[PDB]
Amino acid sequence: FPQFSYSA
Amino acid sequence: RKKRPEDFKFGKILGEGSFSTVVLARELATSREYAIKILEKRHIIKENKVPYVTRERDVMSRLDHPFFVKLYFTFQDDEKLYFGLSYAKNGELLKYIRKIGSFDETCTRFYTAEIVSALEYLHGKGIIHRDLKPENILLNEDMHIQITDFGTAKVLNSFVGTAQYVSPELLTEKSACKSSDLWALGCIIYQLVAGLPPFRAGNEGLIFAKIIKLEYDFPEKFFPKARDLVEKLLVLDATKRLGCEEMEGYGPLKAHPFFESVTWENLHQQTPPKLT
Ligand SMILES: Nc1ncnc2c1ncn2[C@@H]1O[C@H](COP(=O)(O)OP(=O)(O)OP(=O)(O)O)[C@@H](O)[C@H]1O
Repeated sequence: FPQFSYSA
Repeated sequence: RKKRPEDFKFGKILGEGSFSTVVLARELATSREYAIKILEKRHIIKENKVPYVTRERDVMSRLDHPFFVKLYFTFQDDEKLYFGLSYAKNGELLKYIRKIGSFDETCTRFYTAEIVSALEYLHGKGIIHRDLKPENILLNEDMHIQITDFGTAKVLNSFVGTAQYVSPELLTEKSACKSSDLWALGCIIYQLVAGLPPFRAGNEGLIFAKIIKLEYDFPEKFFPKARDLVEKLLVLDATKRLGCEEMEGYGPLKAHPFFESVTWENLHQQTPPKLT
């Protein structure tokens, strides 16, 4: 899921 | 720095959806509590929801207002997508409608005002909710609302909704718009004071008939200013609902007489009226 990761 | 499952201690299961698990979790470094919504990657790919999931991530990441569930973070591993959500300790509003039957005028005014404030923010950011209903209005520990469920939201169709709260323009044009949330708000207000939503029938189809016809009744005990306001929301022409863009938006809706005693600036800081 490529650039899913996120904060915040 | 991107979070990881091992950064957390998972506790009780808060709930389950069709393709999800939501568990209460404590971040070990901070002791903060989160409701973490966990998604099986496999299931999401077997139903072509990879955009759909990203849209929900994107939409919620633009919501920094005290009446919406905050997205604090997302992360993944081999099998799961993880969504860090603010924790709404007291559950769905629907539960309190069922528990106490219907709201007195003070509790109605208060929770309606918060939803109005919520929708003013959401529509101010050009987002339609499209599935607003008491199931999707959570309550945090202080009994303030926390609107959630953004998978079906629209950023400025498709065929989404729940039968009892769907607006006529959906079943006639397949084109929702900001004003379609005001219809649902009309149904929610009616449900608060009456105890039941206004368009009721045996099955989805007959409910749909009543909406296009505007076939519904007010019970005798309905608060007069609440009924007046509902009548200005349950309007077939979506350019004529109070609060919509064609009527200059939320100013005129917030100024309706039902909200006369409301202070819009610190609603979220006021202690909500007790629900009895
Ligand atoms: N932030 C939260 N705080 C407390 N409870 C929550 C939170 N988010 C979800 N829940 C609970 O978890 C349950 C499932 O939520 P989820 O969004 O995963 O599925 P759903 O929206 O109920 O159904 P579906 O996934 O089919 O749309 C719901 O009953 C909801 O009340």
